[PDB]
Amino acid sequence: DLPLDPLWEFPRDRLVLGKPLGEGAFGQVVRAEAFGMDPARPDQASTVAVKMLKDNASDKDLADLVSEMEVMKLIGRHKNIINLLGVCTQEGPLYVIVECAAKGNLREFLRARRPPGPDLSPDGPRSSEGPLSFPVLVSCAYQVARGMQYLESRKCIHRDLAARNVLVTEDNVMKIADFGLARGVHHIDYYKKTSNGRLPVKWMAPEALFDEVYTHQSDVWSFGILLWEIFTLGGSPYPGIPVEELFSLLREGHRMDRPPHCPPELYGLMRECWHAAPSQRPTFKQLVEALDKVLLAVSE
Ligand SMILES: *CCC(=O)Nc1cccc(F)c1C(=O)Nc1n[nH]c2ccc(O[C@H](C)c3c(Cl)cncc3Cl)cc12
Repeated sequence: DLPLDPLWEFPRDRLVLGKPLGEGAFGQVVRAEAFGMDPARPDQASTVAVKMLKDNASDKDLADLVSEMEVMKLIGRHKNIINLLGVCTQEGPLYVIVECAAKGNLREFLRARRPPGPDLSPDGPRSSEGPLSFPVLVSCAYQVARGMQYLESRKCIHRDLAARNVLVTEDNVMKIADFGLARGVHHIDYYKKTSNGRLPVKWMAPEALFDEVYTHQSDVWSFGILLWEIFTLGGSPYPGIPVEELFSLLREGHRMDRPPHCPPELYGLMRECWHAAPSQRPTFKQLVEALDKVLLAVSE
């Protein structure tokens, strides 16, 4: 069926499929054990994420997955993205094998690590000290920016950059996921709410939402939303605003308020990312540098 690319091809019998992790518009993701992903260590076990089609995919579903595979091949390797490890295309179902992030997505990461509430009785010397500190939050933002900077350099547009689409490793390294996806930009159900209550329309740049125009600067807009997510510790954007109201508010030029416990430096960058004119928004290179200054100034 598909042609053999020996550079990326990996023997499917060296995979042991484990627990299903979730799914997207096309295909599902399954945790798996891989043996000898590194050819120098043929019997070495590693944990990977395997992308595959659902139980009757159309050929469009297959074409979407193949298209994702080819994007993954060309983009290359970077510390702050989910990297391609190998593929299974011969004699069996199509597998796209990618890096597995131990701690799940950034949204759930932050929400599970919100500071202890006012109802918890003080127990020990760190009763007020939550898992999340400001410099770590800044580092999360900086890493995502560096990852997006890399993707931009490889002429890759994400088109749904959000905390949900950023994954966290065992060492709290941010890795941008699903950057090479066909996302059906000409038939988006703008009112669609996910099973976890997400309204993806709230991450779209105005030119993307209103004009169906995607550039790297539209990703920058989304990054601004992601910044807001980070410093609300996994909050949902435009709180209490349904999609219909979002439409009119965006047309009136409405912007989100400065969230609590968020320094002006970071709300400043959010607002810059939300400039009406895409050219007036910072580039990811500028975002990386701007965030780095803050990160260094607080990393004594
Ligand atoms: C193998 C490590 C692992 O199981 N990690 C993990 C545990 C629990 C929940 C998770 F979401 C993960 C995780 O992030 N798995 C994972 N590793 N690489 C991936 C690449 C894509 C992907 O997609 C699924 C659908 C997904 C996304 Cl994009 C975002 N949030 C959750 C999920 Cl399940 C998941 C992984």
